[PDB]
Amino acid sequence: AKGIREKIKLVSSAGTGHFYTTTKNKRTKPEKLELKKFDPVVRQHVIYKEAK
Amino acid sequence: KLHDYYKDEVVKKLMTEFNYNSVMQVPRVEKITLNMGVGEAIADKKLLDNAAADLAAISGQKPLITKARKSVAGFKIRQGYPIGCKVTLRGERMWEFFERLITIAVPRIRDFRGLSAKSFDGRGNYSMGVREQIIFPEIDYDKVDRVRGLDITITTTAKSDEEGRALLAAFDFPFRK
Amino acid sequence: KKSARIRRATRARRKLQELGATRLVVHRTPRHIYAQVIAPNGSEVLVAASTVEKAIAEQLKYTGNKDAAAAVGKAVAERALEKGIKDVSFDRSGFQYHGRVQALADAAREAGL
Amino acid sequence: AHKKAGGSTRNGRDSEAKRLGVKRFGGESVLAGSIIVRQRGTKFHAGANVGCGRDHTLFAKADGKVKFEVKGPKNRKFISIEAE
RNA sequence: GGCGGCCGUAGCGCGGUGGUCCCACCUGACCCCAUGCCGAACUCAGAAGUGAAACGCCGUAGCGCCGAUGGUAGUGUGGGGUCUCCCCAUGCGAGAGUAGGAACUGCC
RNA sequence: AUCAGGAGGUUAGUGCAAUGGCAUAAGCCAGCUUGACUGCGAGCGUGACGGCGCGAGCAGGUGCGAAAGCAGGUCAUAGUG
Repeated sequence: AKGIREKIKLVSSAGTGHFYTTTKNKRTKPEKLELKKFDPVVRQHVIYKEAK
Repeated sequence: KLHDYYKDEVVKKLMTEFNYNSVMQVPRVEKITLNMGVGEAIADKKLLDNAAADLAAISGQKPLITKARKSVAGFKIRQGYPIGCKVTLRGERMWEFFERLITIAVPRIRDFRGLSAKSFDGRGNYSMGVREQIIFPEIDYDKVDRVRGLDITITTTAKSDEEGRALLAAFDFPFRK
Repeated sequence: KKSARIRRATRARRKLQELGATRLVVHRTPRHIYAQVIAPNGSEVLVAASTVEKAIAEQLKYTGNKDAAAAVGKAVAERALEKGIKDVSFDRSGFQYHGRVQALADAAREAGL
Repeated sequence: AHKKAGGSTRNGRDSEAKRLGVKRFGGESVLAGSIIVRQRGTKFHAGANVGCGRDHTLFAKADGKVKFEVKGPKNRKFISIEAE
């Protein structure tokens, strides 16, 4: 579970969208660099950022 | 110039009196590998500078530094060490450096012999043997520190000792018996 | 099934055979450029024209350039429309982009294919 | 790490395959029959496997691959009812 | 060599013979265009030199694969005996052995 | 150790047990890039029974591609309540 491991669960953040998105991230760099473009149930092509 | 007649003229003549076969196989194109004299040992961090800074005047382009395949064996070898530094390419360049190399500057050294020993025995890759002090028509007489002496190789796909070296003595002299 | 010799050279195309149409092969020689409208089941050539035949009209310059590749495309296609074929796929086995094959295709469309 | 004990194949349970789509009746372009996964090519009735031969028939439908290298994985050429 | 037809016995090895029509090898890289390091690839140009890789023909069947003439074991299916086991009726028939095939066809 | 030549369908390799598949490759090297998208249906598991999975469409729209097309995670079958 939670602690000191590779995989880490964090939700995205389209911004105005209703969030929702599951994407883990191991410790091997890069660190601060979520992902990129995603299409949450809302307006087309909205910002991303799985980081939180 | 004096490089075309070879391979259209003096390739059939040397394949008629002592051959009796087809027109090819003797001798093609394909790049010619030009190696470097082991840089290791000599000195420390440098010399790699007075290298690629002399092997960039006789020909074009610069040498590329490449390491080996990361795989330790039964020898003192660490992961991530620059060994080799080889770069060989062609097209139509390796033709002129077989003219201005063996015509002038030689004879014109300071104590050249003339008689060479049987280099190769059962292959093609001849061999050589040169000294550190050389006089070239493409090198300055007073401004170059530390003389460099590099060998000279030639790759061939021959089958017999003879039927060979009968094309070397067709331009690159001398060679007494 | 195993990959046939033709499949190993990927010169052929099975995806264009699932439709049931014709092809537009573009052969190129360092001297001349050829084009054909072959139909499945062997080498059935309906119409074809060579750059050397372009001289019959009034070609003066060399026949191994791009402008000559476009001239042949218009000829092969013009004869094709006279045959009764409308659609056709481009089949250039082994070649680069923007080359003479693209000029041949662009010429084929200019005629009506 | 490796694998040892000079042995052959590896076993488990019972096969999970069927005989869906005898074919002589209607059939939407989909996997006709089931055995092993991942395979394409056949777009109609193309039952052809080494042996006394094979078949299928009647049903006008664009595409319709097989299961894989099994009951005629080979891809024959078209076939519909008789007059769709 | 060009131009058709049929359109998987043409896998893979091996021998003889011929063409300066055709075709690659070959030769040359000025330029279009292109190689992470190399016009080798890629693309362009000319024809000095061969047929050596091709190709046209034609001779061996090794080995693979596809057909054919000869035959016993093996094997269904249903009654008989017999300690087990074997037998009969009826539908077929291993491997070994003898041969077949190394393209076909029209026109310039 | 590496480099040059020859033989070599492939016994290598392909994350993981085993079989199966593959070489001008689904393997290696390099570069580039990143479809693990949203919505909703039809079908598949003798003989009815859920979650889950998979094969195959449609509607709109992300990524890559010239395009067909390919994704509903890792070639398929264990890694779950």
